[PDB]
Amino acid sequence: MNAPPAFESFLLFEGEKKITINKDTKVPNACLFTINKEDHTLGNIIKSQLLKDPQVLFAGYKVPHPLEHKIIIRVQTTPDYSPQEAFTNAITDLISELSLLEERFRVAIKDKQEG
Amino acid sequence: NELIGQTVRISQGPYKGYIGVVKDATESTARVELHSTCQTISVDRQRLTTV
Amino acid sequence: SNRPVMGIVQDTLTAVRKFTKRDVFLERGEVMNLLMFLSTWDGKVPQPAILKPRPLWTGKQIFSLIIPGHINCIRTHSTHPDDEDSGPYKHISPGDTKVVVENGELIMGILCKKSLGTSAGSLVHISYLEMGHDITRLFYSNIQ
Amino acid sequence: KAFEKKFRFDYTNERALRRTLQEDLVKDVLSNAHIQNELEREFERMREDREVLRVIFPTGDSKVVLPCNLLRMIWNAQKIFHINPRLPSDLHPIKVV
Amino acid sequence: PYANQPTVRITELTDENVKFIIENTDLAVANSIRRVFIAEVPIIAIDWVQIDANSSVLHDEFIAHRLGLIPLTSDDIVDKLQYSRDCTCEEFCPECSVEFTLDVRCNEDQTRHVTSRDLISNSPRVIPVTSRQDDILIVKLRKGQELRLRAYAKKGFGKEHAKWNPTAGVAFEYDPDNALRHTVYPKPEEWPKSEYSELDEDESQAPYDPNGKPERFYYNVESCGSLRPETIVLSALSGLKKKLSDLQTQLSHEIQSD
Amino acid sequence: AGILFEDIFDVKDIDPEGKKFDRVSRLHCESESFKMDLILDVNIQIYPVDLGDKFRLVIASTLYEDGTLDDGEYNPTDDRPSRADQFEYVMYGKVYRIEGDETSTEAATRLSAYVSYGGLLMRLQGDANNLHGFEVDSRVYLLMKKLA
Amino acid sequence: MIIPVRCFTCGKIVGNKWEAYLGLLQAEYTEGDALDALGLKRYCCRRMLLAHVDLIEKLLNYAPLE
Ligand SMILES: [Zn+2]
Ligand SMILES: [Zn+2]
Repeated sequence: MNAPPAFESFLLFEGEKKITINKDTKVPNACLFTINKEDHTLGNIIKSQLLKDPQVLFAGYKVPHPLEHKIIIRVQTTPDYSPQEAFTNAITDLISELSLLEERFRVAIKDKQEG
Repeated sequence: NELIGQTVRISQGPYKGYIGVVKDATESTARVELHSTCQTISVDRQRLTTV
Repeated sequence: SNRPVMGIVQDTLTAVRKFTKRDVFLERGEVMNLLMFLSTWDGKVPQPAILKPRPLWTGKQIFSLIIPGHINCIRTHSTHPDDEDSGPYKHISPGDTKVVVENGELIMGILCKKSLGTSAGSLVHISYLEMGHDITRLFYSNIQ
Repeated sequence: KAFEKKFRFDYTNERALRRTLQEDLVKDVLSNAHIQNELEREFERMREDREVLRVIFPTGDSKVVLPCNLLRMIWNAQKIFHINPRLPSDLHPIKVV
Repeated sequence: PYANQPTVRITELTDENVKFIIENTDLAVANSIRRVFIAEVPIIAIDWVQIDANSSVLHDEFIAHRLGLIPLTSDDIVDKLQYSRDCTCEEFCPECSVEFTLDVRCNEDQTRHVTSRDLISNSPRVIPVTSRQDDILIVKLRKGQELRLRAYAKKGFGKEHAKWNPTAGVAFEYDPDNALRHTVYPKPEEWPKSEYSELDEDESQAPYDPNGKPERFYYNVESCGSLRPETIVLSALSGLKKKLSDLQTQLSHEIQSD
Repeated sequence: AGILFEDIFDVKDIDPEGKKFDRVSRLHCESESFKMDLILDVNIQIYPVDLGDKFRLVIASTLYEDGTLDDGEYNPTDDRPSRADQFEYVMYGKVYRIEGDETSTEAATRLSAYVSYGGLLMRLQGDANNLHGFEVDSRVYLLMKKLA
Repeated sequence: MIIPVRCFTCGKIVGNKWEAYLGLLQAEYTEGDALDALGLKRYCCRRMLLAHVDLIEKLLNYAPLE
């Protein structure tokens, strides 16, 4: 009766914005990346790849409510670096890692299929 | 308003392929009870196909 | 009965007893994930209780961040020995069974129903009387 | 005996007052007779308060229900103003009275 | 500049599962790969049933629900197939759906088993997996009962409905010897050793490694039949990379539009 | 340069009252030089301590050789040369009470300093001339290294 | 009423294994050995066949309406 459709887990409705940056003024050099229609799948990898960055002083994600489909990532950096740049670098490193993983997986499949 | 009571098919949007009978209609919005699920949704009339 | 009607209950109570034991050590990512859920957090990561060999935070530091204002409260854990307060280790508790919240910081002690429950003089009661209903509402939510 | 040891302000052991009070206050307390009469009257008033308590609570049960938690408020004052309890105090006893 | 360099070993590659080990990656990457196996690998499944006749003992939603759970061979078709919400056709076209029909009547005096063999597709490569073993029983028909229906199978992924889950069981494991004390056994000798334990029978746990983090991850990705298990893994890596790429494009727009 | 107390302790007792936490063990130690007494909760999972082990205990008000005070905020990126580089186990805590044997008349001869390192409590009791740098609610740094 | 298509927990296909399971049971297999011969290793899929009640056989005992 009040069941949400199964596609609001992942589909942006018209006018919803995929990611918004909010520079919180509570502490210097921090941002709040509010990502819509995402879950722990991207929040956790982005958070951990941000934690590999030595110029990132804080990195954490949260789902404010599991019945809503929204990820809040909070990144704080050293002052000679910006949270937006940290987020972009984290996504590039995740993409390069997954590309390498896919290519090595194809190589391993081709090796085992032949023998 | 001839749309009310007619079996209708949603042709655009996330509900594409859902069938139902219109309950109440405006010039731009209809209340279509879905045949597939147990809901009466609101859908823009550009995304509806009568049959 | 001049006490709170509502306190920390069930899972949060069991896990705040587990969380505030003396040997609960949180790593950097775990602390940042827990600080994501602190609504009253000022954005400053506290200095870890252990810095070397690896930086580790205790559960008492994160709960000290949860504890609002500068609450001053003293309780005892449920398993506090009767002969400890008369012993030599009155203020250096071997079992972590004496709770001391000082300047809104959990100095020592394992929290339980005696400290975070609906008893009179408990931590949520002292928080209400000293800080007001809004701060204590945020305290309840942050604990949970 | 314990009531007098704990609540009656001694003003005759000056070398003990020099640990609790600063030099100006201890010179005032050892000299000014008005201060000493007022401190004695404070102790006398606590002694009739004690007898009144003995009448009100005849079973000797000290747990009462009262508005302001005075001990916690004193602790709050100690933490707010960073009161070192190893130093002599600048608080005159007559200011307390 | 801080990307991992993860290596892969396949240890078992059957037609029904792939068992592999990933070294030198983070736990969050490994878990997101395991989550995309279950939730974000798109396969083809029936999501639109018209029932022209149903004289069986099971009602129409029961039949339709069972038809959605029949796995269809999604290899090499689901990649070039469109999501029907993205396709510009009015109802259903061969660019976004595969049409299935079933027409069974039981006139024989014994019970007719309507299996997934009776599901007939118009596409010659999106068929029931069991039709390509024994077949998946949809309904049993008595004499005179019939089931005639038309079904469309669209593309979707398991985050929407579990009938688009391509996997049977995604076994996942890291640190089998508990050298990181991520789980604390009250009595470590009561616990059976893993498939991947390197300890001899005398020792119950590895010694605690204080400098260690999870680095080696063991997977066993069983496939329900729609995709080959290596196609499940490769499609998951491609889908995770695509989710990150789409997020990075949206983030680039939001950064340059500040 | 901010060093409140420095000594060499050797462990005389590990958990006299029993092992009460799995990952924290209480050491009872005595000092060879100043004849101090030490009770200390130590994370023995990351820093194991044996009975009879000898360590050099340092209690500092700051981690910098400049003596410059910190803010109590975690700064993992501070490349300033730290006193923590010469020690194997550094904790950070707040001294919460200073007991003493003073009376109403006579000053204190034995002082006890109680410090809480995030809940891992330390009591350092000895001569009052050795615990002058300890005043309540001051953040101190415990630093120790095992000697050979 | 009828055998589920998928295991509820994991999603392994068990809807093609019911008649094979009954054929193995008629062939004097123990139930655990029949479940082992069908390839049901996880105990979540084994309780799908082990605990199934084939009620559709009872509902086919009634003559159809048409
Ligand atoms: Zn189409
Ligand atoms: Zn199963």
